[PDB]
Amino acid sequence: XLLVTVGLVLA
Amino acid sequence: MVNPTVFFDIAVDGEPLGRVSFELFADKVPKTAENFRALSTGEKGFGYKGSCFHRIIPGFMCQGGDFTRHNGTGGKSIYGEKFEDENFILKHTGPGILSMANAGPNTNGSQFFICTAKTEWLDGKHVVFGKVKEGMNIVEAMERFGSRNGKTSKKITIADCGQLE
Repeated sequence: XLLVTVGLVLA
Repeated sequence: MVNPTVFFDIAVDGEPLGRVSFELFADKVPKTAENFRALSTGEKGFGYKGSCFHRIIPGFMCQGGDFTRHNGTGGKSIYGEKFEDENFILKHTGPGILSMANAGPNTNGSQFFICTAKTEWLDGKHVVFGKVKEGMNIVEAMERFGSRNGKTSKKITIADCGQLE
């Protein structure tokens, strides 16, 4: 999807 | 009091692209703005110079700030490894917003992203602390090397950075 994470980047 | 302006000089596989400068909203989010400002001058002995934009998704954002692992898993703040969400007064209203990446509530480190579109779904979850002041055309140029999954086709790096004002 459209997230901005640090560690587990999701869809 | 005037908000600080900091700059990044961007290179693409070692070739200079140009300069992007940012205004940091220290008047609204003092702690978050300070963290980004000190990592741009490298004054604590570590920072953004030489690090890369590891994830660029065209029409969404350019993400960077991992100066420890260089791969999207690291970086740290000037306050320790992580710090709290200072406030969510500002929203992700359009191209040029500077915001913090994280892994949930109160996990801010050094990783950040520059929005190339309005991303209202991140409002209340990611702390907005600056905006592109000059050089939005260099951010647009950077998007050409990204992909739907985020991998870049060229190495995009912060060749130099610092504070202007």
